[PDB]
Formats: sequence, structure tokens, C-alpha cells
Amino acid sequence: QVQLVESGGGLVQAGGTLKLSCAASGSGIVVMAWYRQAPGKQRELVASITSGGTTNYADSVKGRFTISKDNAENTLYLRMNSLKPEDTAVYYCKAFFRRDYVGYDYWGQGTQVTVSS
Repeated sequence: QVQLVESGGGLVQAGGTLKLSCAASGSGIVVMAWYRQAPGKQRELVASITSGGTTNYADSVKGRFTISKDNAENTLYLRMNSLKPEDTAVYYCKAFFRRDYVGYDYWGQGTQVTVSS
């Protein structure tokens, strides 16, 4: 959480695949998630994964995108299949944790995903 660095974005053809990576600086973690923000739009939830492994997806990305966490690597992933122009946005990862019973959010810098039609 302290530092989250994203990579894996790019410019891809409709129907294409990308894999976003959210590298944590190191290892109270409760949930990690992916969000996206399209031009002039509000930031929306894409997918979440609890420390226990419970996944949740936004209806717009169900089946096409998969969230996973590799604790050995301290990396959160978003595998994106069957990409559509509507998926164009800056994608952000988030880590939520508790320190001395107080909840905190730490966000990544974002990675651009552009899907051309």
C-alpha cells in the first residue's frame, strides 16, 4: 500500500488483451481493487479482491476481466480480454488497510488504456 506502481497499459485494437500490474513497495491489508476513470467521467470500480480471495466485478467487465493477487510478488493484476473502445480510461489500483483501528486508502498513479475501433 505505502507505494503502489502501475504498469501494463497501452494502445490496443478492439478485441485485444492487456494485463495491468499494480506493484506494492512491499508488504493490515483488507482489500485491493481496480478502478477506472474515462475522460470527464467519475472514477468507477472495476474489480476488487479481499485478502481472503473474494472477487467482485462491475457488470460492464464481468467475464472479460479477471483480478488476481500474487502475495509472493506483492503484485495485484487485472487481466483484460475482449477489450472494447468503452474500456478506454486511466486505470487505478487501490489498497485499503487498517493501522491502529483506522482505515486508510493508498492509490497508484494510474495507467492509460486506450482501445481503438
